[PDB]
Amino acid sequence: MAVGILEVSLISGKGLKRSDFLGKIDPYVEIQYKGQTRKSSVAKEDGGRNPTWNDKLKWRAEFPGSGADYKLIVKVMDHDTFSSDDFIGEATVHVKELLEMGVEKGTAELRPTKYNIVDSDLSFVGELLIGVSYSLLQDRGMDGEQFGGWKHSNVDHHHHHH
Repeated sequence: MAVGILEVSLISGKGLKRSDFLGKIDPYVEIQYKGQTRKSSVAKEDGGRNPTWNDKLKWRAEFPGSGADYKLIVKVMDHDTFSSDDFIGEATVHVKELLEMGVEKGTAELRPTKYNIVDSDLSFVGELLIGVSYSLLQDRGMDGEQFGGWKHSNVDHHHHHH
């Protein structure tokens, strides 16, 4: 139950899905000097080659609705013996617990844990960076700086017999 703007880091991301022609035009950075700004749309299929400080993404968030207990979303990760180190990521999945905890003190931030983002049974998760926190605000600024990147591919196996 919190209404504010969300923050995302433009680290990396894999686009398992397609769209109406995906080239070097769709994936645009948020750069402007007038008044309004635009956030980079979905990933253009494996675009982690780019940095993270390149730019940030913001979106409007509103109170999801009192849940009153229920909904764990904390028991859907991997490697749980005491305290895992490696982390996978987080995708568009039931996680209002983060934005809802924001209104508590005015701001919220995901806890230090490897959330769920692997193809299993949640919401068709994929690949994303961890750190997307939520805070109470509505002053969508602009910021950003000119930049770009590129990509090709990356595949290989390990077979020395039949």
